[PDB]
Amino acid sequence: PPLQAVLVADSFDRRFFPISKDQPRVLLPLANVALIDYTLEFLTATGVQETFVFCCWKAAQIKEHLLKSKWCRPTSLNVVRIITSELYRSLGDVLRDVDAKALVRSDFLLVYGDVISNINITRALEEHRLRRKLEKNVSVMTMIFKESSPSHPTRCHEDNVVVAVDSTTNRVLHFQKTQGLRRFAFPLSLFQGSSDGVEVRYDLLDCHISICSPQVAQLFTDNFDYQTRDDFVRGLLVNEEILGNQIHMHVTAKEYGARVSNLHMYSAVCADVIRRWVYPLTPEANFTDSTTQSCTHSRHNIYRGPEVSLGHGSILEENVLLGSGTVIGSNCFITNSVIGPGCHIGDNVVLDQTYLWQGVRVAAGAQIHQSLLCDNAEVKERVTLKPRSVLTSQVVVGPNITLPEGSVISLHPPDAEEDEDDGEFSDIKVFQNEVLGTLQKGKEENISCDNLVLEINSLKYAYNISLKEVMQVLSHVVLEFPLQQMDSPLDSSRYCALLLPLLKAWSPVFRNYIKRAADHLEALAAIEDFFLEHEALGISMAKVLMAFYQLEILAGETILSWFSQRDKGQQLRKNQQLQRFIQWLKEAEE
Amino acid sequence: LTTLDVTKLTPLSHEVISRQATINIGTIGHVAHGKSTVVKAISGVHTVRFKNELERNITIKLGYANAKIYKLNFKLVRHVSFVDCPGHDILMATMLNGAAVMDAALLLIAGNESCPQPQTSEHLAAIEIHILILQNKIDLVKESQAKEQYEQILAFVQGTVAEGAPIIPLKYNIEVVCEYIVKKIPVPPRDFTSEPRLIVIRSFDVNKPGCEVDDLKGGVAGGSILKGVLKVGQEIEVRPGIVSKASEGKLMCKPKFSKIVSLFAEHNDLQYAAPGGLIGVGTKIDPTLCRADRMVGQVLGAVGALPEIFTELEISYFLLRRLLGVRTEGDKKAAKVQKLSKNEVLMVNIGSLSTGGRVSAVKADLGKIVLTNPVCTEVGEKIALSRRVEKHWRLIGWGQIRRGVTIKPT
Repeated sequence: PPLQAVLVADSFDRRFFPISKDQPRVLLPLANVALIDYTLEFLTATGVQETFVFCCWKAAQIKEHLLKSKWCRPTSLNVVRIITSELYRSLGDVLRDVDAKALVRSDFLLVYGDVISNINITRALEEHRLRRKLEKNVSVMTMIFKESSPSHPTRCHEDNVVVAVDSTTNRVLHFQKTQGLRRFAFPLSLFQGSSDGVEVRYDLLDCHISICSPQVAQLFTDNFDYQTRDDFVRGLLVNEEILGNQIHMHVTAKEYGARVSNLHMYSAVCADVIRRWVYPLTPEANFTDSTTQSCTHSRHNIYRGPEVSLGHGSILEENVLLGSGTVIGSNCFITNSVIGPGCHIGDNVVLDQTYLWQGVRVAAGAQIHQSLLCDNAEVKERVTLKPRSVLTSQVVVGPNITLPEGSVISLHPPDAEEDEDDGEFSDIKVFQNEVLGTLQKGKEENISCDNLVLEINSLKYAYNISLKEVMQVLSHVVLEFPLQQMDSPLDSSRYCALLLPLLKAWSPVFRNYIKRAADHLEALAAIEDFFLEHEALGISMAKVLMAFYQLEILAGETILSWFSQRDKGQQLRKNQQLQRFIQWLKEAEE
Repeated sequence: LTTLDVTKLTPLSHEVISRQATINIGTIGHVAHGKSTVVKAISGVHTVRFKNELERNITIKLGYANAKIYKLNFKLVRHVSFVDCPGHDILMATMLNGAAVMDAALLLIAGNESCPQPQTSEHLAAIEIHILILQNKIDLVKESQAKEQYEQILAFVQGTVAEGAPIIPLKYNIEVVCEYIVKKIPVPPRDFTSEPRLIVIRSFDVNKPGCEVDDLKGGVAGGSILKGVLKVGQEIEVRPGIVSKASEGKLMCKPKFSKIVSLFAEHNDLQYAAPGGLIGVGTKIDPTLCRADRMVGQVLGAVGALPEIFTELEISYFLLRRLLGVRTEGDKKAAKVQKLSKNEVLMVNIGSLSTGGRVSAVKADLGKIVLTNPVCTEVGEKIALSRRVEKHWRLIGWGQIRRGVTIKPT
């Protein structure tokens, strides 16, 4: 069987800003070579036969970058399939377009477009194939990790991954990240599901070369909520009672594999490529066929291109790469840095862990430490730079202007920190509260009567209260809403004005709640208790009695039975306003 | 054996000449994988077996089980297709999305306790709609079942305050429940004169591995008929069709027309096919175009259905405040449906078509959801909107489709 692979050449995280606003993050040079060429060289060193490159943002630039490469030649053993569409914006969307196109056949590879690796995974591929052959397509994904230390500068705190796997058959049981977590919690069902062996691993750097079955594309077409890889694994590990699909794991201890996510991963992977940690993928080896990147390797990992014309007094002590045509002046001191092709360096300059790309121009007396200089840049004289300073796409830094530690300059104002120029200067209680909140939401959002009645029925089914108790709670909420409409007026006019439109709008829910004569008597008793609790607006207590007979809430016979039934409530109902309302109801009835 | 034929002009829902699929009956209760055993005890364990494959969408698809309820060498008049869905929220979203769905709701309640699963089932039955309460906790004590029947009678009093007037408290109780369902549930009115619309729910492949070159059957799809009558030999009309994005832009949906070669149900069905059951149609389609659950979500029309393939649908955003009857003892902001945020996935269940879509834009009563796959139901149908709360797709709201971006390639 052939070995297929998919390559997500568009990282959908907004991390390389505003670096990815000009050229994408898969076209940035580590050491004069884009990460697309590194990942494709890793794929041909693996032994794949056909790839599927997926790129959405600036995909024409990626296409014109990789068509002139070694992998688009007809003599290449590993062909590529450029697929261009601006519709997808997620890795799950990429995999569901793979499922809709039906490109892969069996056991295809999954890789991002910014993964630097040299691992031969034929052993892991045969392990995944035998695990699929014995257990009858139960194993679906084989994640790959590298043995690393938690204190290593490669893995940062934003991308640290802690897993909990099995010891004898290396299947993954738990998988999470440490993004702002001082204490980690692991589930308890992993021990009951596997009583043979379990091990928690924090020494695993993620390389995102997780080979997998074509069933992950089916699972991505089923679950549309799975956006990327990690939430897909976190949802597959918790949904084990249905569609089990155990994920296995492979570890690498003698080969290198990582990716980039920010400036820290970029700096660490660049320092590892310069220090030959990803051998055979080496800058002087020239794995891609290009005359502008041919190099030679001296001692102390010094990489020298053609036509440098090095000056007197310049010191290159450790981990220095020089591009083709890079002009270097006198009395320089370069260490742990990569320089692009066609650059111009001044005099009495220091370069400490910097990353200079093609076309830059550094004047004399400049102090640059741990920075990143992008294409066609210009740097004037008498300037001191601090660590973690980024300048993208021809940013000129004026003389006698030092930058702070956190400082990113570009041509876009709101994405970067600034823009530069030739000058750098510019029980029943909870149910009652839920019913009151539902009534407040229906009054604020102007909900209909049917949805309000459905929400009231859902709250009555959830609280499991009786019908008369739910009617009394609804009457208490309707009496408390007009009592909460006024803060401390202590008057009947504002309470009547708040209770008239509330009873006029919510008349259908009050008719659906209070329907029988016993429900009408319970509503009359709740109205009497609310008038006893709100006696300061008691002059409106008859005004509600003329309202419930007007909106067909309380009938005239029920009102007569409530007035005839007697105490404090009988003395409150024997007022002049209640007697006048009863006389008006008897005159209007007949 | 049956004695059906291809000579029919205007059939009825209670016609005894077909005896394959007369009426449908929904089942939503507090089963927790207990309703399949009740459907096997009522109809049959290995009765529904036509074409099996790998379970792709278990919680999203609903299974239909036919039952020929006979009476008196017995005589069969009408058959009931019990629709069992994994999770009551999917069945509720399928029922509250139009008409002619879940005509006879069966409330499979438990006589053990009064937990919140029966309250959520009663809320789903109230949001869907003829109820049919049935206690499954057999083999109990006399006074214990009497107290459980008193608690179920209080729950049924609250039900009768909403919609609650069935009465039913191992084979004899199942036969009594079948007789009560045959005597109580009336025949629902179905439109047979309209065009046949077969919404696919589960597609299968009838071609075995290593088959002959001449004996090759492809495109044995299966779904549910909304309205009309489907006969063998009629040219079907796949409304979604093949959706291809090979033009480097908007995907074109080419409708693939295939003549219906046979209508193969769970039993030996005839040429004519009516609604209210798991209708399986084997047409003259390719095996690659109709793979295992690949042609799902496609409206297999018959006379050129008006519903076009919509990519972005602007509907009326109307979400509920809390969950329908789902509230535990804690309830620490669990039953609280949030607002429609930007770039959020939602499972719009337009009838039987459950398609995922991202919330591209929302203005205060109008949400424009961009669907992943092309859907073709109607221009103003009642579309639901669900959201996965905790590893389970639960309904969050409903709405009406106000506008849509249609596309029809050829």
